[PDB]
Amino acid sequence: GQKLKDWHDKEAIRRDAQRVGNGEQGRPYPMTDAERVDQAYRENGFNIYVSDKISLNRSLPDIRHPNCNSKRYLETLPNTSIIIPFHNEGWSSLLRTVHSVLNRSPPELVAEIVLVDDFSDREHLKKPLEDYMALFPSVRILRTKKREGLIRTRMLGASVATGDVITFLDSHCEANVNWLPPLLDRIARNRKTIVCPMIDVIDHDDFRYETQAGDAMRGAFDWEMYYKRIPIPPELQKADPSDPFESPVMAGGLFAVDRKWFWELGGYDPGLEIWGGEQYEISFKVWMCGGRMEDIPCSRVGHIYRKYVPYKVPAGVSLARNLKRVAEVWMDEYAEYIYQRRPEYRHLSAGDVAVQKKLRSSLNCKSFKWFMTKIAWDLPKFYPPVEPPAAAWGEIRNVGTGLCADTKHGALGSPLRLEGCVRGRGEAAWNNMQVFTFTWREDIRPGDPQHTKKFCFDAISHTSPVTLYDCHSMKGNQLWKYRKDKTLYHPVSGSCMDCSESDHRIFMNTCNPSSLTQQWLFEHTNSTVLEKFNRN
Ligand SMILES: *[C@@H]1O[C@H](CO)[C@@H](O[C@@H]2O[C@H](CO)[C@@H](O)[C@H](O)[C@H]2NC(C)=O)[C@H](O)[C@H]1NC(C)=O
Ligand SMILES: O=c1ccn([C@@H]2O[C@H](COP(=O)(O)OP(=O)(O)O)[C@@H](O)[C@H]2O)c(=O)[nH]1
Ligand SMILES: CC(=O)N[C@@H]1[C@@H](O)[C@@H](O)[C@@H](CO)O[C@H]1O
Ligand SMILES: *[C@@H]1O[C@H](CO)[C@@H](O)[C@H](O)[C@H]1NC(C)=O
Ligand SMILES: *[C@@H]1O[C@H](CO)[C@@H](O)[C@H](O)[C@H]1NC(C)=O
Ligand SMILES: [Mn+2]
Repeated sequence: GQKLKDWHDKEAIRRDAQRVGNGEQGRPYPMTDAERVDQAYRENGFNIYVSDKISLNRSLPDIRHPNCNSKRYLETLPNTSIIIPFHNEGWSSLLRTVHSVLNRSPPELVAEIVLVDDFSDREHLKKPLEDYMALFPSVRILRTKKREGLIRTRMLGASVATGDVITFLDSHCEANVNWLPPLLDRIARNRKTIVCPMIDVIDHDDFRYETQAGDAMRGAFDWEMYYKRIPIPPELQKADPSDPFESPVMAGGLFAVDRKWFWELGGYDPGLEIWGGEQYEISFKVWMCGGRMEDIPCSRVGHIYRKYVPYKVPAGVSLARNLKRVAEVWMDEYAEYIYQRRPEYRHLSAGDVAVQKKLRSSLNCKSFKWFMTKIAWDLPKFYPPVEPPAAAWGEIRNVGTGLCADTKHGALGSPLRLEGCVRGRGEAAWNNMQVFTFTWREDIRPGDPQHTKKFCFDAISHTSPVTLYDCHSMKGNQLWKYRKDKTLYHPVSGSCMDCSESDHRIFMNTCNPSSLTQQWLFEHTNSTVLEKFNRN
């Protein structure tokens, strides 16, 4: 008995496609001064004024892969308990999340929808929410007795679920067309596989719906434990780009997992606080202890990434203590790589992690070395546990004008001006930043090679100036080369770096070896590194 089935509710797709109105089809909302106010963000970190003006049943673009519409899945699948943790979430944003589930999910595959109130103090989340959800049979509200935080809140929900697999979602998401079956099917085939849908963006301003940059990518992180996304290496890339693909680390709130398998792993470290950490612990657990983690390209859910965090966090809580707890129990020797960047994580009491450590042994999991080597082998490529030395660092002095490269500390995107060399002898009042580093990544960022900033030398046109745009280990507009001719050749622009003898900014122009306004000289260097990525 393994009969397939097409779960595409076509009629729906049609009626949703013929829907009209603001925000419809995922388009940006017609902003007006009335919605641009600073008070429209104060409660959620995202524009609640706009959300209120958008339909709780709005329609979304089907930005799936062309193949996804043609897939079919097991006629019979295990039911799921969709669990949603919330804390002072906005009325319209939360309602929309649920509607999207009640309308885009096959009722039969939905055992129950449990909203879990994490001690919210907002009035609309009390009686009104109750009366509103009462009209919806499958929906159920379960509150906590005190502020637990997202981890414990998700645990409470998971401890009451009755469905075959547990699905977690944030309280400000919008599931797209036919998302649930592809997550359930995959688990029906492999009970120990955790599945994560493609997480799309919902603009915290105009609410347009759209895929994140680079779309389908692999999860990972830097050594300060900030979640990161990196390209799927070619050797791992699947034949059919719409098929499930392994991922090292999950994003965090959007994922499904078999209920038994979940608890078999011990769920989350109850010691984790309000936010952050549970995504790494759960991620290392599935892998190191026999399971697997996969992204289902055919399954997409929108999520509103906050502009800032509104809720308050209890005193005596630190993201650090969480990470440290995870670092001790699963990362082994690699934890030391976290401390080298953040020393305070050494003499920082990570509470009692004895119980968890005991869970790790009772599971017979592999070492963290195994994880990094077989599952996350590409992460060290962009985030090496130890970074290669730099090529050149210090002050960039232009031979032509004799002046030094400077920056009025305009990290938002200010041009790369040119001022008189300070050398650290100048008055620290003229906001002078004449220190730079040609990092191993082949990019140029401000600051000492030990304390660089996440801003790189970004240059578009082979004539445009040079700005400081957010970096990214993707040799493009931030790819530079320092040649024997003392120039900063920009291959992606075919031009070189040139300044103005009329005391202005710096701009791109035709390369000219025998010149001066394009000849620069760093203070310190390591030819051994320069001699590297200089050849084709
Ligand atoms: C928006 O969504 C709500 C809830 O999903 C829709 O109301 C439900 O409609 C279904 C359709 O058969 C009924 O089974 C439910 O009983 C309805 N719920 C309630 C409590 O009335 C609502 O009709 C949708 N509105 C739009 C714009 O289509
Ligand atoms: O103390 C908290 C903080 C957050 N949340 C909820 O947990 C989910 C994930 O948190 P959040 O969205 O703030 O994290 P983010 O996606 O921004 O990283 C959301 O549904 C929140 O409402 C919670 O229940 N308790
Ligand atoms: C969109 C998404 O997955 N957000 C998650 C959030 O829900 C939470 O799990 C956090 C760790 O506390 O990590 C984030 O990446
Ligand atoms: C399906 O969902 C129901 C309702 O939560 C649950 O009782 C049952 O154990 C699940 N599994 C079956 C029998 O399909
Ligand atoms: C780059 O120069 C540094 C000196 O600062 C040296 O330690 C390093 O070995 C050189 N690059 C390599 C790894 O060959
Ligand atoms: Mn969220």
